[PDB]
Parts: sequence; C-alpha cells; structure tokens
Amino acid sequence: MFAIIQTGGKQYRVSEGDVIRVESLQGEAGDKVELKALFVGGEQTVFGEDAGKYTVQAEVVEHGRGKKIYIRKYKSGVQYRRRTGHRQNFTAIKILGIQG
Amino acid sequence: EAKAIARYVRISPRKVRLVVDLIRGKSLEEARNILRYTNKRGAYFVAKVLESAAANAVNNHDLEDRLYVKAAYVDEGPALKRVLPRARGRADIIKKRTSHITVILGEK
Amino acid sequence: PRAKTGIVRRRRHKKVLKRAKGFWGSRSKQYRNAFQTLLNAATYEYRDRRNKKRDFRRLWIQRINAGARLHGMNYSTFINGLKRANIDLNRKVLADIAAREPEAFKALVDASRNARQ
Amino acid sequence: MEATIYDNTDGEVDLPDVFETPVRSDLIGKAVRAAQANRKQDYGSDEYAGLRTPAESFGSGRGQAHRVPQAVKGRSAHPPKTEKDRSLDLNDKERQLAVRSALAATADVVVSDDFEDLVKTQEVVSLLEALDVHADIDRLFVTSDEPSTAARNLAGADVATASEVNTEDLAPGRLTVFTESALAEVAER
RNA sequence: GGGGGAUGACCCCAGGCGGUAGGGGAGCGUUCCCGAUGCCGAUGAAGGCCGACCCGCGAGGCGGCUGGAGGUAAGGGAAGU
RNA sequence: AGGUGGAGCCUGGGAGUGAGGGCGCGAGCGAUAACGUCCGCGUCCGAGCGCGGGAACAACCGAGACCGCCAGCUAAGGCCC
RNA sequence: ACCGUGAGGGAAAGGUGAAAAGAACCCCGGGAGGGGAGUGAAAUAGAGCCUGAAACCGUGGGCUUACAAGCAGUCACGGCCCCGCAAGGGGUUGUGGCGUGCCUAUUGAAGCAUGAGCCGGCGACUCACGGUCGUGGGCGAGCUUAAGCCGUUGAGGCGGAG
Repeated sequence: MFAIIQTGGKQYRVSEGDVIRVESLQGEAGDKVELKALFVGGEQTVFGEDAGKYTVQAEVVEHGRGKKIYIRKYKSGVQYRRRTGHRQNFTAIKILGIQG
Repeated sequence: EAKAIARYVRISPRKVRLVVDLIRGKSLEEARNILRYTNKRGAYFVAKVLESAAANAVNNHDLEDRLYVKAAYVDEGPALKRVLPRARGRADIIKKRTSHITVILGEK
Repeated sequence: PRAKTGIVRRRRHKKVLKRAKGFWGSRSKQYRNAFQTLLNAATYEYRDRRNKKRDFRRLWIQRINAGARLHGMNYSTFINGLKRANIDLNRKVLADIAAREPEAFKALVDASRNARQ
Repeated sequence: MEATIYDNTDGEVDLPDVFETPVRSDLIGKAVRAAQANRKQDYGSDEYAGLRTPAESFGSGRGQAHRVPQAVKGRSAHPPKTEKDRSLDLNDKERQLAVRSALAATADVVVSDDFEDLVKTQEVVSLLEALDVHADIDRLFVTSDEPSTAARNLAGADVATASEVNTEDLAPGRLTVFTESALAEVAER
C-alpha cells in the first residue's frame, strides 16, 4: 500500500493515507475526484523497478478537500528599521492515494 | 481545614518568610514549639497566626491535633515609604515592607 | 477631541506579549526587549524560513551516504551513474528508503552501480 | 407631473420642469454641509493656564533638562483654539441650487391652500387618518407665508413657510407637505 | 501594459517586485456629529480576563470566565488619534 | 541604421541630502610612505545591495532577496576529518 | 498643606450600596486583625470598601536542571505531561544545526558612541487670514462682503460699495 511516484514536486512516499498535496486549481475543483499521477518509484510488497520502468503506468487519488493553510507566521524583521507580517499560505487540496 | 492570616502587619516580609519556610507544612503541636523556642522575631507573630488558626477550625471549621499546615505563605504590600537623610540634599526613604501572613491548618 | 488612546495601546502590547511564548527568563513579559527580542526571533525564523529546506538538502545527504557507501561507493559515483538514468531521476525519498525498504533501495543500488560500470 | 392635489379626491397639479430634472448628489450633500456648518459652535483650552504661569525651567549641568507644554495638564499643543473660525459660508448660488435638485429628490406632497384654515392639533389627528403610513413618519409641516397654526405643534413639529424652509429643512431623509403659497418658495425656485 | 472584462472575475506573458531621506496610490483600528423612510442589552452595555475560525495586514468575528450599568452605528462627516 | 523593446521629451505640483568613503586604473602631492589626502574613468556602500564565499570580515569573486521547510541543475568556491 | 526672610512658588486627594440594612453575638488575640452567624441579588460590593489591568513579591503543580554558553533564539529530532475544536495539536525542552542585542547621529557600528533600570497613563507637522497648484462640482461674465429682516427646530432669504 506504499508507493512513491512524484507530482509537480516529489511530495511522495504514500499509498492511501491522503497526503496534503500542492495546489492544482484546474483538475482539482473535482471534489472527491479521480486523476492520474505518473510514477517512477515502483515499491510495492517488497518488489521494485525503475522509476523509468514505471513512467508507463501509475495510480490516481480522489480530489478530497482544500486544506486551508495550516497556520504558520513570518515575522519579517531586522534591526535595520524594516518590519512587517504575513501568515502562512501553502495549502492545498487533500486527496487519498488511489494505488494501482 | 482552615486558615489564619493578617495584613497591615509591620515587619520584614522577607524575614517573616524564613519563619514558616520552617515550621512550614508540618504537624501542628509540633512546630508549635519551633516558633515557641526558635528565634528571630516574626516567630511571636507567626505563632499568633497559628492559634486563631488552630482555633477557627476546631471551633468553626472542625478533629484537633491530626492537624497541621498543608501550606503557609506571606506577601508584601502595602509599604511604609519612609523618609531619611536628604542626600544631605535630596530625600532617601526606605520602606518597612508592610507584611501579609496567611497559613493553612488542615487535619491530617 | 479627547484621545485617551488608552485601552488601545495596552492591547497592542498584549498583542506582542503573546507573540511572547515563555522564551527566556524575562522578556517572558518584557513589554520591551519583550517586543524586541521579537523583531529578532522573527527575521530569524525567516532566514530559518528559507533555511531548513537546506538543512535537509543535507540531512538526506548523510542518511544517504549511510547507504550510498554501505554497498560500496560515494555520491559522485552513484549520482553520475544515476543520471546515466533516463526515465527515472530522483534523490529525495531515495534515502528515507534505502532505510525504509532495504530490498527496494538495495535494488536501484544495482541497476545503478551498473548504469555506471 | 403627478402634482397630486390634496383634499385627495380633489384635483391634481402639474410637475414644474424645475423639480422634475435629474439629480446632483455631489452638490447634494454639499447643500447639506454648508448647513451644519454655519450652524455649529466652538471651543478651546486655556490661554492663561496653557501658557499661564512663570517657569524656572532649570539651569542645567545638574541632572535635569530645560511655562510651556509637555509635562502635564498644562500647555495644550494646539487644542480647541476657540479662535477657531467655524463659519463656512457656502455660496448663494451653491445653496439655492442645492435645496433645488434637493427638493427634486423630494418629488420622487401637495397641501391645498384650503387647509391654511384648520384650527386644532386634533384636526391633524385628522387630515391625518386621511393619508398616513411611514413616509408621513418623516413629515414635515409647512404652510405658505404664515405657518399652519396648531398644525405646527404635535410629535413632528416644524413649520417652514412658502419662504424659508430649505434642505436643512426637510432635504433630510424625510417626507412632507407644502401649502401652495409653499410652492411659493418654488418661485423662490 | 495589453488581448475580451457582465459588476464580479477568468486566461496569456511581458514583466519586475531588496530599500533609509524622500515622492505618488491604498487600507486599519481611536473618541465624537449624523440616527442619508438606522436603534442592540439584566437570558449583560463596556472595559477586563483566555482562545489551534476571518484577513498579506493594522483588525476582525466568535465562544468560555469577569462586572454593573450603557450606547452601538449598515454611511458619510469631524478631529487634542 | 537599428535588431530593441522599454527608456526618451516638454509643461507643471511635492522633494531631499549642498560635507562619504572603500577598490581598480590614469594623473597630483607625499619619503611613488599610511586604512593620508586631491582630481579624474567604472564599480562599489548605501543602516541592509539583506545571501554565498574568503575561517570569522559592509565591503574583494559570484549574486539581485514577492511567498511555498522535509524537489532538480549549476556559480564562484570546494570535495582525508 | 509645603519650600521661600521676602516679592513669590504652589500640590496631591473624587467614585460601597437601592438604601446602610454599616455588621449585635460567639471564637484566637495585648490589640489590630483573622473564624463563624446576620443583612444580602453579589461582600474575591465590606468601610479609602465600583471597574479594580501591568510591573513586582508570594503559595502549590507539570516539565526541566550539576563535564555546561547566550539576551536571543529559531529550523530538525527525541522523551515526559494534557488531548472542550481527538490518529492533530497544546507545554516543556536533550541534543545538534545555523545565528552579534534596540534605538538616535553616523564614511562606517555588536557595540566600548550615545539613548533607556521596570511597568502603566501625558507627550509633539496643528488653526487662522492671505497666496499657491491639484481636484469635486454650480453658472461663463462668474462670485460674495458688513447688514437689514425671518427665526422649540430656532428656516434662510433679501443685501450689489467692492
């Protein structure tokens, strides 16, 4: 149940535990949706093969939710008379690891 | 369980402090000889605030002896802002740091 | 036209204060260096903000070595051989593997060594 | 247009190009404005005190630094300067103009002269039940030359005159009536 | 800036974006005057005390405890901010 | 001519500093002496031209800091600890 | 009140409650002050007794502390402790990893240059008449003094030297 493909960014090493995933506001909207995610890390049941052997099949996961920035603050300061403050961003829509 | 106290108490909060920090959490009767035969002032005082303590209870807070001091403390406040020799020009006052005196008396 | 700013400033401070965990003996409530100490901590975090992701670039670096060598070779070998790759190229996760799934790792480890020599 | 005539079942009067027209908020308020204005009051903080006492701001080379401001209750810094020119004389034209278009806004309500006669603030409870609602809520008295007697008193007073009864007047949100002689102010218009 | 914007907004790519005096634009709370066919509250005005929803933000909202009586303005105005 | 692409010109409101140094080079002085000063050509710093390097070191080599912690190639500079 | 021989200077300090019903009596105690009862909607509303924040002194508890450096700290990983926004976070840190405070004036500043011990409240680009550009808008000949009259609200409207 544990695979490791890689999206518009590695963000990988999963199977089912839906992994907070980088944005993608074009296919997402698709609530609990289905979509393909190229592989390149075939690790299943103690059997592996090139991430280049893979680059042929893959998987897919249901477009779950739209995590809302998990808090995180950025005190932008310095002795040099320069301050300011902006809170987290990076969310992301969640989605389970549809393995195959 | 019950308790004794008293503010507007002229004295070295500090000093005081050692006071209990001894007889502290311990058998009534027991320390009741600590402060009876210890030393430094406060004692006297300290003692006092143990009798209306042991009292209050049994009397209106009730089982004698089996008692003691689950806890005891003192706080400062009110000061006594005191004037002294004008820097031989400007004033220099100290402060007999008034003194509070609470202290528990609960039964074994 | 009274301005008893009052209630207001006080607040602000509270503000920061919060910004005020329970750090070092003092500042703790240090309605100043209180505030200060801040600015500091901040920017810090920042630079830390981008930092980390580095501290990693390396972390894996070793845990990596831990293996890359294990078998018998370094990360200027592997690497070279690796990029000899063609339909498979990654590094991060690689490590956290070699340790997670020995076989898996072990694997490539080969296909690799080879690619190379 | 829909110049409705009171007495209701009786006649209807025409809408005078004047009122008709469009609108001009900007001026709108403005009219307003040049209202409260010339109509507020004034104030300040002591001239004597705030620059009242002697002062020995102290030598120096001692441990200090220095009858002025910045140590307590005293000074000010630029306060209520009663000498605070409060007026604001809008401008004729300006004004008038307002009321106008203003009123225009009013149109969006016809007081038969014949009323310039009724003689009791309980004859209002009447010509009342005639046509009430919420706009009446507003209301807004006004006869034509010499006010609508008793009509002037109640729980909505205010008796302009075919002359004297501008925006300050009702202009505000509001809703009211004018005795012909009233539209004698229109002439003023 | 430019390709059509329905009021939003959406798409491309060009295109940067470190900045003190200092120049231009935009927003935030503070005590007051409207009550532009505005009024909440003894089952709390407000300040206080504490917080893992809303905002780039300066603030918001909202829920728990406190405390004895107020005042809020959906919008424009004013200033001892 | 112009590949460029985004600087240019006039009218007009609001300005700030009106004394700087550091480095390379070409000259002046100077014991071709000084982290000396004095003029020039480019850069440099400006209390943030913040990060890398050279241990540490504005500053000299590379670099233009909108934001994204568990991506990828390199610069200069390095790879026995 | 107070320093000044004098002329003169010149403060601080308001708030219980609906009303005292303001705490008879009993308790330890020389008392003050503390324990009960009683008023009471509440007395942690209780006699300088509304709200009564911070700084600062206490009393217990969690965690933590004796081959260890820096205000800071913030990034990583770990154990203990609680999960009224539970498979995610709280708090505390053992290590290691990268780190020179903060303000004015400065060519240049960590600073060993100065500014400040700590907290709370005061405290600094304003108003008027002119002039000056820009803009929101009313007529292009545009526009009003002072005053006369009208004025719960008090309603502006006439005034034509300039």
